[PDB]
Amino acid sequence: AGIVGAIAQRDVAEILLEGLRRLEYRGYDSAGLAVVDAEGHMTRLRRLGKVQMLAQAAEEHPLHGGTGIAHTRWATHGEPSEVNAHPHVSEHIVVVHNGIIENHEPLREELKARGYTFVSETDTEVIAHLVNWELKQGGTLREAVLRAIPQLRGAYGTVIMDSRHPDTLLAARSGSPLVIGLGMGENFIASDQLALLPVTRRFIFLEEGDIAEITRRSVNIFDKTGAEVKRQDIESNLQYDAGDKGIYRHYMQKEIYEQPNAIKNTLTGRISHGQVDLSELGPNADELLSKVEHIQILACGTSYNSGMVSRYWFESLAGIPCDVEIASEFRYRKSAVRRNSLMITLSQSGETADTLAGLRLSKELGYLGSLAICNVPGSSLVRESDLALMTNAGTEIGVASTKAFTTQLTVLLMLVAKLSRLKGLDASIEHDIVHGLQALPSRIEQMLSQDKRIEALAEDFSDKHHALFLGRGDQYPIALEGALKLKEISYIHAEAYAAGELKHGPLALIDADMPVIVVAPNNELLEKLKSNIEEVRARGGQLYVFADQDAGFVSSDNMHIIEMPHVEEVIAPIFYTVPLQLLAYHVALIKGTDVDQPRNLAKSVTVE
Amino acid sequence: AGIVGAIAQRDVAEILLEGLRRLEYRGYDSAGLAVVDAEGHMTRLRRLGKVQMLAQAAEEHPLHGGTGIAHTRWATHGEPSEVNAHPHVSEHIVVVHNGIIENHEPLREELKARGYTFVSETDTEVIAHLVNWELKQGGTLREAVLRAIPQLRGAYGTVIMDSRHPDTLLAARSGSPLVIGLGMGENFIASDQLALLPVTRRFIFLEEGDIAEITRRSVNIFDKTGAEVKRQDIESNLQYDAGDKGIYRHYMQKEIYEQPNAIKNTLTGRISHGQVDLSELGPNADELLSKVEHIQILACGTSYNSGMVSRYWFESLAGIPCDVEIASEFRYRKSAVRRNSLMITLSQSGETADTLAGLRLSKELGYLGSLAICNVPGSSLVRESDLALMTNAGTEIGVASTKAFTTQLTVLLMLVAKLSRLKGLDASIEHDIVHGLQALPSRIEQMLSQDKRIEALAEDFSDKHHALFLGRGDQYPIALEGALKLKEISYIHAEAYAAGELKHGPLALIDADMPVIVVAPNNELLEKLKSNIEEVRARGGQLYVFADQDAGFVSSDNMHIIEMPHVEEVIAPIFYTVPLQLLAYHVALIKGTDVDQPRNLAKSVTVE
Amino acid sequence: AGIVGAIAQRDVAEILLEGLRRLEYRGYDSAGLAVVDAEGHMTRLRRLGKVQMLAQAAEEHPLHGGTGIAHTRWATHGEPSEVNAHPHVSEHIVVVHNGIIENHEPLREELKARGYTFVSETDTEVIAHLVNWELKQGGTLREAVLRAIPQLRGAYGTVIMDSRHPDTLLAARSGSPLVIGLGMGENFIASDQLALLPVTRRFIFLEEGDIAEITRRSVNIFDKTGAEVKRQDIESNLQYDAGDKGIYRHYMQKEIYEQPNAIKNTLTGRISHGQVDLSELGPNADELLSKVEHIQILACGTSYNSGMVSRYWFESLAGIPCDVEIASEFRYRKSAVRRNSLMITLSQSGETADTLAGLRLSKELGYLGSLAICNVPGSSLVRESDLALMTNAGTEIGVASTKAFTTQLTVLLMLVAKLSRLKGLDASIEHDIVHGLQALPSRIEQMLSQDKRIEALAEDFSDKHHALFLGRGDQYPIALEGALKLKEISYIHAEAYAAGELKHGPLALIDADMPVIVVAPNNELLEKLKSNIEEVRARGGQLYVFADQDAGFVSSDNMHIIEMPHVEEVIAPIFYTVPLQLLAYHVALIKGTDVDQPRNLAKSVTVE
Ligand SMILES: O=C[C@H](O)[C@@H](O)[C@H](O)[C@H](O)COP(=O)(O)O
Ligand SMILES: O=C[C@H](O)[C@@H](O)[C@H](O)[C@H](O)COP(=O)(O)O
Ligand SMILES: O=C[C@H](O)[C@@H](O)[C@H](O)[C@H](O)COP(=O)(O)O
Ligand SMILES: O=P(O)(O)OC[C@H]1O[C@H](O)[C@H](O)[C@@H](O)[C@@H]1O
Ligand SMILES: O=P(O)(O)OC[C@H]1O[C@H](O)[C@H](O)[C@@H](O)[C@@H]1O
Ligand SMILES: O=P(O)(O)OC[C@H]1O[C@H](O)[C@H](O)[C@@H](O)[C@@H]1O
Ligand SMILES: N[C@@H](CCC(=O)O)C(=O)O
Ligand SMILES: N[C@@H](CCC(=O)O)C(=O)O
Ligand SMILES: N[C@@H](CCC(=O)O)C(=O)O
Repeated sequence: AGIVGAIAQRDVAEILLEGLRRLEYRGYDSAGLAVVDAEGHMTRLRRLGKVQMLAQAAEEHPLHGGTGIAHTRWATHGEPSEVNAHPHVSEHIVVVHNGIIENHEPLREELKARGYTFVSETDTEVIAHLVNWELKQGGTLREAVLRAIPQLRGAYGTVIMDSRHPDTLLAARSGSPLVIGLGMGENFIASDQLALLPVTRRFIFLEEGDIAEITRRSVNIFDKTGAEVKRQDIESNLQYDAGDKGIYRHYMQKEIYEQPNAIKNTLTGRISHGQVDLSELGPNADELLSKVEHIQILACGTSYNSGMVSRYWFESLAGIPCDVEIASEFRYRKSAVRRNSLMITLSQSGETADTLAGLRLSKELGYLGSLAICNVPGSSLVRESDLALMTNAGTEIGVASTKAFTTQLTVLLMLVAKLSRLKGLDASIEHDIVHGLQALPSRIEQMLSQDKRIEALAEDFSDKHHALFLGRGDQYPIALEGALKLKEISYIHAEAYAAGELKHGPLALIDADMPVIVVAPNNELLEKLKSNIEEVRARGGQLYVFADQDAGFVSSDNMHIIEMPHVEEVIAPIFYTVPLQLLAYHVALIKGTDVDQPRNLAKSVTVE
Repeated sequence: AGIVGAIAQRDVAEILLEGLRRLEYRGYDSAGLAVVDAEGHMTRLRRLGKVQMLAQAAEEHPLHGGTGIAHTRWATHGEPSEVNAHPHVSEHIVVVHNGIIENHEPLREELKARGYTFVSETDTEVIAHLVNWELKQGGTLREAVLRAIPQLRGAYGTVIMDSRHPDTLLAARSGSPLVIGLGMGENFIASDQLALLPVTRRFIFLEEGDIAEITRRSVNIFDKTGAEVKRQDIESNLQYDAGDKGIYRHYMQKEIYEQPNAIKNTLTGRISHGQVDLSELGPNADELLSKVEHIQILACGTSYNSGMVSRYWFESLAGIPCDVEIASEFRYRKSAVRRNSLMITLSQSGETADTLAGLRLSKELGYLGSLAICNVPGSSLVRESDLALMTNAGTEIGVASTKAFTTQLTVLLMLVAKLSRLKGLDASIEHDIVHGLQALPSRIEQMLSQDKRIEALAEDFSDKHHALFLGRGDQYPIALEGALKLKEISYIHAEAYAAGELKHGPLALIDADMPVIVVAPNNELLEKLKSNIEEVRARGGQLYVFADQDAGFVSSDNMHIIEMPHVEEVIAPIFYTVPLQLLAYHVALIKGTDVDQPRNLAKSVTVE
Repeated sequence: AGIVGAIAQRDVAEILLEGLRRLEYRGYDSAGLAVVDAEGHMTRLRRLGKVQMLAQAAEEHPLHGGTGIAHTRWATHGEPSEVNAHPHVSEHIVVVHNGIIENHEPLREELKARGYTFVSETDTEVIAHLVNWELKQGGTLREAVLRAIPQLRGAYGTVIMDSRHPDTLLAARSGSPLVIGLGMGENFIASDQLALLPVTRRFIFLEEGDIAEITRRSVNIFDKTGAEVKRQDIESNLQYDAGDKGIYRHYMQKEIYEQPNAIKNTLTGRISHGQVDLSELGPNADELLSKVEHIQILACGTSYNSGMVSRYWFESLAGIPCDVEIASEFRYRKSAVRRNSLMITLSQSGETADTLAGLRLSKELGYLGSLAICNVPGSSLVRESDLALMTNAGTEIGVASTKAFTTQLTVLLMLVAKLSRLKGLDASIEHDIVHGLQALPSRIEQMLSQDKRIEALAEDFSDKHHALFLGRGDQYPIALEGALKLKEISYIHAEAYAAGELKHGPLALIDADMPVIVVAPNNELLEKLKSNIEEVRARGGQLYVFADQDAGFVSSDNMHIIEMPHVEEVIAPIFYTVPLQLLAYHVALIKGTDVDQPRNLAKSVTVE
């Protein structure tokens, strides 16, 4: 379940154990480690149970040495026991293993008929004995492993050492992940980079098939053949940019105006022959998804707002039950899991602590599985989910989310077709969805071209300290987002409310210092809201209405129609986000606030 | 439940009984009284059941004496029984008591060790034995009482007499009301002046912490230190001919303060044999309920807030899926009904147009059936639902709802047991809920007893135009309701947020004109939030924390701990509603806003 | 200039050298390191020139040992030479130091008299002997250090080890940054976190006045009184590889903190043998400059402010007439040129239209010639002038100028020696100037170390809409620039005035909404201003005073002294600029305004 390896000048056992602690979120039923001093004395220590047991034993009888491998196990072959736990040995050959060697018994009898005593049930032990064999005939660890790897079928990863030669480790990625961590005169490796953070941030991710020879001072990478490939050491990931601001003053402004392009990119590879094509999920996929009867979405901030929009879509268009929840609230409560529930997480950054906690928790609760909708490749939410859909918006530098939100919405709309319930309705539905998606980039462009009007409109808000945003249905979460945006970058106390709840409280607040915005109401809703604002005429209440030019609404003295171009219904919520983004942007511009880095806010909330 | 005491020249039994009769609106399961003659002969009579039984018993066997005390009991510790009814005795010490001694176990032990025999199951008996013990070492009843008080935890509201010295009563106002009634050559005391109207109209209201020593011809009041305190004696005009708000300035005030009795009425006939009893729903329905797999709740405003708490309850305590939605949102969208779904509506008035439309719409979407939780008999939601549970709160006249909310909560919590889907126990869950509910009224009185404190706190808010209310889990909808209340009757732009989401937007708004309130956080949460408010120290950000005194939280200069009495966790959400109602009320008083009829709001919104 | 320290199981020499490598971007002229093995054998290497030389020298040595310290030097006291490099020793005491011990002569004489031999010209060496002396009396290294710190006056970030006991390091911060890196069973320290990145991301920043005792496994921090103080370790969730802001939140912030190094770059190659070396100007430079009888300076904005400082310098220290004028005023009027007049333009960008026009016009007016002080090579102003001096501050991205201003001041101060006319009567003028210039970089760092206090002070201006900045003589243009900065990035209406003119008008304006700031006044001036603010106590007039702590100024209730460390008089105006820059920056942070791109301002005004 977890692998860790170190080759250093200092004692590495403490580091190995700490690595395993940090791998506890996965696995596991047993654990163990094996280290080696300079004289070649290998000390091995294994327990059935928690890592804490192993650390306990390790404490009162310390392991000394600068070379070592450690492992946490989730048994697949052989009952959980100290006997079957890793590392496994073949005399001087020591091995840790993740995944499965599929052809175990063939090779095990092959080697058994060669003098090898299999003391365990695991498929792993075969690895050890085989490496032993191949080393029997000259060469050293590398050549040998290079021969042995092809003789193992299966998705797996393994780290291998010879205690007669502590200066080298060998690794093999063949269906299960491994990453190397670069230290100073020492080097590490693990099944996930989470394990190496205490000790390094320089990583070399192995490619599928790669084989690595690691020393204190060197790291050589090859493939199945043995031909020295080179791999680069990433760290991040979220670089900026300059520069890439182009004709725009601010990262956030740029990110607003690139939304058509970002959406095009989100659509790329996912539309064909007038249908939604999510085949990128896998050959299976279309079959895990078929079993889903309920959707649970978890997110924070703006991502929560996108989830909130998607609920309306899933329930009305696809006919699937869908719940959306603040991740903080999910992780801290005992919940009731619905039958056949898909867990979806929404996250720009993929690192938000609350949302990650929610996903991990979901794993113990009996969810069908998880899908991450995310904007940053190789992030934690992505690595830890069963399925992932990247938004492809490009890096987003402004602290307030803009393109990340509209691309999230795009992907969520794409899921609707691929998850319908509710068949027969039906092709009319996926049809309308795809037509809308095809229209979307241009509709956004239309909307961006209203910027001068929105920029003029912002003068009505730049001296305000309160605002109320109203919305109904698939537009309520758009009002939420518009309010959040005004909070974020202009510091105005803007609050969103469901349109039908105005009379139940907020109406008592409305006056000249608290403008009311409604997002895309139909005529019936508007009549109701006009009547409401008439109730507070004597205090100078103003209604602002972003609405379809086709609707024919007529401005009055206390109600200002801000007409917009027509849109396909199915994408209207995405469309109507843009003006609210532009409004917040232009208010901030007038006030002179720090748009890209608003006070007290962070791009990503990753620590607790 | 009800206390009456008397000290006169004439016989007082008839007066004490008439007092009890006049206190009957406070739910009770039993009653008793004790009187002493000039010679020191003490007579006590106690009966299970109605005051009528007690009076009748007293008639065959007339009680002589000018000194006496009297009590109706609402059982919290020890079943209703003659054995457990008050007054309780420790030889010459005779005591009546309202409320809950938090440390009765340890005290009962220490007193048993000193040789006292406990004949009842009540916490109350420890008071009598403890006073008897402190009196052992000589002194005045007063000094003994003063010694006893510090060793007591919780609400020890009490009236005490020593049958050897019938010339004095001792009273301690702790946890519920006590009013002194001044006669001519006689004095009286009761938990409400209604009890005393037959004999006087001059009253002195006792405050939390006051201790009174009373004789026929004098009244001396002091705190636990001994220091005299002055309290003014007001004369009562009126009788109760006013459209009675009685002693209260506003209907909303009355309705906040009658919450204990309202709740008692909500429980009538619904607890039997230590279990929840909803047999009123009929045998036919207890069957339907076994079939429910999912709960759906529709409501508007404050009713929506109570539904929102219940979500957390049903999911964690009953392990059933529960969803809660604004009625207008549900009616105007096409939804996906869950398998075997119960439709629940919450509504004070039963006529709210959105909620009613929601019920009607649901009639054709395939729910198992509908249940209405309501406060108005005969109303639309009650007639059109399959089942109905009335809150029995009495009429609510204030436009903002208070007792309707807490009675709604009381019903919802009772529904938990009868809709349980967990296994094992489940049994202890229903026991905890039942004990919680039996304690709830006393708990509310303890909160009401904090009103002066809350009234001082209101000064920090009276001139604000913004506020942010935070809560996590089952306290988050309590923050919703707190904020709504401040909006409603004080016109302050108060907004509620999930505690976990503060860093995701609202933190950017916080400064001196926008105080932050947290409802009932644990230490981990308080730490996160404390760090947050540190982030906006430079802008004069203030954090106000309502929390359990037992938590041992400590104030700093920008974080203010408003400690509260300890309460059972299952009813903490109800309990913590009260200080938020009191806050809004007192802010409104300072500003002089129209509490009972806030601008632009209506009792119910019955028109489309 | 740079400090690194390590205490580990493994050898730390390579780690030390790599740290220094990562500190190299900071101006240095030499480097050294010293490491101690477990047997207490101490190996020390020092070399003149780049870190590369040090690393080579290390190539020959088996530098074993787990404890050590290392340093890059920027000489202030004693020529750059291997003899003068750090670490400096006193037998078993080994010491690295950033900053300036200015009571170094008293201490060196006292220690010489006590039997110590000073083998170097540095101020640093007295620390090594002093600690040595203090350990001679006994106690632990920590106690000796506590006794020694108080005897030091000035700036010191120092790390200190005893080769006889290599398991402990001591560090003290006062006027120069230190930060601790926490590892796995090893610990580290550095003057700059960038040096610790290869081995850890967990830091504890030492604050002003702190003293730390570091072992492999412990960190204990405390103040000069031995009183343990606590600091929070925090994971560094920073992306160091993200873009050009490096570790900073804002370009302007980075440009403020970069000021010491920018200044070192301005000084590079312009001090030779204790004298200003402007030979870069050409062989026949002194030829033109000798003829100059009068200086005319033209500039806009902040550049005009530096010019304005220089006027005082030129006239008082070089005794040449100097005139400074807003460029647009000069270009549009018919002026009367002085005889043998040198035309100097100051400009960060070299492209400002008014300034450029000024120069061009001067071409036809009979000036001896033109000198351009500029920060961008190849700019119009540089190309079109006879002589040019570049400030070498590196690119400046912030719209408001910071390092451009202080580097300009540095160049202008160097011109003073090369343009002298006091005969004299001189010699010591140039010596003083060169001394101040040598100290400048660490003096600026000393100011930066006061940032926490300036941050705190900012709360006092965060909500103000007016301010008045006062200065006299060479501090008056500093007030000009402080006031400009506050206008620029916080949008507060701040205005500077000559101190002596306060009573001639602005005094009428003063009240609580308009704080008064004085920069670096002497006692006589201070008393005048104190009386002035008295006149307006009744309207809430506050006087904030930035002054030398050596002056012994005492705060009243409406006069607030903000003490600053002593500095060389001749560079006092550059010194006092920093706190006004930091003030404006922190006010903008609190208000959340666009620091890097303030509303309506441009980096340079190039169009007519
Ligand atoms: O008013 C506070 C309550 O005590 C509340 O905190 C609840 O009892 C626990 O938080 C349990 O939550 P879960 O059982 O859902 O985890
Ligand atoms: O943004 C506006 C949309 O057009 C929105 O109004 C939605 O498409 C309809 O409300 C349909 O939803 P239902 O099918 O659930 O009624
Ligand atoms: O009040 C305005 C004056 O007319 C003033 O503008 C001045 O007389 C001219 O501008 C000429 O000045 P110069 O001769 O210096 O260009
Ligand atoms: O979407 P995530 O990366 O999970 O972050 C959720 C939220 O985090 C922070 O608050 C950002 O400032 C927001 O803009 C974002 O919406
Ligand atoms: O509870 P209901 O009768 O369904 O009414 C819902 C809401 O309507 C109005 O706004 C009242 O002022 C509220 O106090 C109430 O909560
Ligand atoms: O120094 P210069 O390039 O000639 O520019 C003069 C002024 O121009 C602009 O106003 C910049 O914002 C200033 O910071 C600068 O001082
Ligand atoms: N199949 C191997 C490895 C399991 C794992 O990857 O944890 C075993 O059971 O030992
Ligand atoms: N707790 C006490 C008092 C009850 C009451 O306040 O009525 C009892 O159970 O007897
Ligand atoms: N003043 C000391 C230290 C200089 C520095 O901070 O680099 C010296 O001249 O060596």
